[PDB]
Amino acid sequence: VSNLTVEAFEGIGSVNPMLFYQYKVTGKGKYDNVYKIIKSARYKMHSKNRFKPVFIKDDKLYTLEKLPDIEDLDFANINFVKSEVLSIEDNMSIYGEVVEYYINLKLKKVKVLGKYPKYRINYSKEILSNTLLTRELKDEFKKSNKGFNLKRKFRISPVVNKMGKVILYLSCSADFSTNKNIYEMLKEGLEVEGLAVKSEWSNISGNLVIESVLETKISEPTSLGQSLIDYYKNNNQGYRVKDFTDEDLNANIVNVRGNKKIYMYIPHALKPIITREYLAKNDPEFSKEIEQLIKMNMNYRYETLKSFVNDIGVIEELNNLSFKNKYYEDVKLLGYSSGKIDEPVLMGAKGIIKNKMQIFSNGFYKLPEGKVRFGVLYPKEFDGVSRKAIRAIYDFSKEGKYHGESNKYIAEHLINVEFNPKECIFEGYELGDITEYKKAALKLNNYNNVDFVIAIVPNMSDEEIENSYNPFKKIWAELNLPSQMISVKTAEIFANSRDNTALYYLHNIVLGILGKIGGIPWVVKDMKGDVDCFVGLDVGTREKGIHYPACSVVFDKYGKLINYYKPNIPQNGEKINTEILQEIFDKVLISYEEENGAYPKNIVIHRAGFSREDLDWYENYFGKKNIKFNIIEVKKSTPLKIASINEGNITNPEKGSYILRGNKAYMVTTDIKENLGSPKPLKIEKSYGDIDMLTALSQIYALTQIHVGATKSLRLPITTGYADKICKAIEFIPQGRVDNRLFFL
DNA sequence: TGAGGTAGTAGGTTGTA
DNA sequence: TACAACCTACTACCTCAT
Ligand SMILES: [Mn+2]
Repeated sequence: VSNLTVEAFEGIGSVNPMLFYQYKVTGKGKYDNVYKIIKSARYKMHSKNRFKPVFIKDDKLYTLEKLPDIEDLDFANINFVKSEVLSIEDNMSIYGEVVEYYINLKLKKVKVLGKYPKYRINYSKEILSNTLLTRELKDEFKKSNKGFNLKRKFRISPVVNKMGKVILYLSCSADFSTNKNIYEMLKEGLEVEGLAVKSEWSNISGNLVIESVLETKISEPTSLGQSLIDYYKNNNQGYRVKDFTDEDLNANIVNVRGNKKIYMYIPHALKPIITREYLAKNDPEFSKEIEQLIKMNMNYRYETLKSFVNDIGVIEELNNLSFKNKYYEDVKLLGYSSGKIDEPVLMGAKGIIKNKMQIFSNGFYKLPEGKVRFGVLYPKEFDGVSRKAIRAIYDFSKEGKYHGESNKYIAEHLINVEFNPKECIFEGYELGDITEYKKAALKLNNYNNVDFVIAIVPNMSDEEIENSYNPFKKIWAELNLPSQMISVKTAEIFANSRDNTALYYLHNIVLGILGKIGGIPWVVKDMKGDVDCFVGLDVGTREKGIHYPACSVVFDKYGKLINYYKPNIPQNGEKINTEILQEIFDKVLISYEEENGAYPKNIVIHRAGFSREDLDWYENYFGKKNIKFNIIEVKKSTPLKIASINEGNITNPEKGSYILRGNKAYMVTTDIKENLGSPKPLKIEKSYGDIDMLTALSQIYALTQIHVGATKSLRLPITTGYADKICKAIEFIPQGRVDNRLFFL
């Protein structure tokens, strides 16, 4: 079979315990403690003397070689204390920082094509290689004709163990930069407005974006208080203001919004964050070229890391520190335990389905009792194309026929819909202001003959006249009428095309079409392990000071959605209170008693982004009600990636394979073939439980495979994934009361 | 938004070592 | 205390075959 590994290179040799220098910082300046400026004074001292290292442990600063004791620094003066050999087995993070520093210092001295150093390094974990590595193993600069440049931000993070071995964890991440500035684009007259720009001089954190431009030169005193070049002289930045010439004295001021105030900077400073928005809108053939190189299978970034640690080579400063260029054989050598989870059995109306497409051909497992009466919004210029699209979706859902022709791959009466084209409601709406969208949605929903909305919206692209998607979704979720929507690209795909590449669109339309009205398309025949329900939670933190409240959901040992419940009382901060948990678990016991007449004997509580506190509430609250319970936290977005070795030639891993260490389980849930990227796996953590992670991850993978609004599987499990969707869609959900119909799908 | 995945890029907290 | 993981938002392609 195909085993799995992880982006790790074992350092050949051993890190020996070396002679360091204990430094202490004296509280000279206005700062009371030396803790909050130990990073600041750290990189100041590092900037002092030929870029020599300095490391941070809570009170003792370590340097490897004897720096001369300087006290000329204005806020802080430091003091040498003693010099001794520090033990590696007590100092893990310190010698890890030593190894990352020395591989930085060895990669600085490497040049490619003679003049050009390969890696621009600021002595951190981010090693930006100026020179790419391509598909055909050519380490070549790839620049655009328009000034764009791809680079690949290596992320080292080596850790050392108690014996002395250092393991270099890596992460390829192709980043985006340009040699141009916004002044150079002003020289060819490119429009600077609408540009997410990044100050490489001021390292403030904020979405800096261009405000405007008037005609004042930079050699004139402005609203900052003076001529800004004098403040560049004032900010200990003479080496960057000494350079620019008399034509650059004719630079025109371009101001920038750093999300709290205006900033008046020179345009020779500011460089645009050239996102894929920018690469597409300004040179799209460059984007079509580079998606072979930023969407990247395991073979390609393994080739890159092979080149990377081939370029590191060996370091004699750490006693023959060399790195292997091959991955591991298995993660058992690293500490985890691999394995593959078998696929879940899925059933529909007449029992088992072979694959996730057969449910249209045989029938759905859980239909809601009643009839689903459609109603369609569409653009007024796009009448007949929408007519053919709605005729296609209704013929598919009711009559089992596709563009009139009946076909054996689709069962009849798949959803009990009631849609008569001579009798039902069509409302053409013109693409205009958003209040026209509001009056169109209420002019549909005033008539109580509709149970489901199919709006035809414009595409997610197409900046001119914009989406009617989000105000429609807000109104149809607030009016308690679920809606599945169509971008008009898909409408002419239904009308004009004559092949199955509108039928696949139609498959995901029908799965969403039954998910929105509370039906469940398929379930498991059995969820592994003794279990009666699932509980998924999440909290959201989009910006600073914003804590989205909790959202709960319940499933069963079939995994059908019984209920998703929003708690009523608002929380306090990131970590939630106890009354929210009280009402959530009282209501989840009420809902499971409502749907099965008994209490749960097992409960697997899935969880997104909580800490291990509040667990005593779970302990006493389920000791009073004496159900054995399980709490498993699902970690959504990890920088950790996953590989798969086929006889030394390594590629993407198949879906359903996990790697596990105790309570730490990484698992890839999705299948991605090559030239499309590499699958970004999950991370699974158990805070309290009596179950092994085998049946836990089997539940995890089965609830990846029961996404109820698409033919292909979701990456997240649908407990924490659907709770995460509701925590995204916090204003779509009705507040405080129970519901079955999935709005977000 | 068909629909999910990848990827980027910006931006914040705070948990476990 | 730090700080590496964790979150979050938005686009761009790309393929879906029973
Ligand atoms: Mn949808």
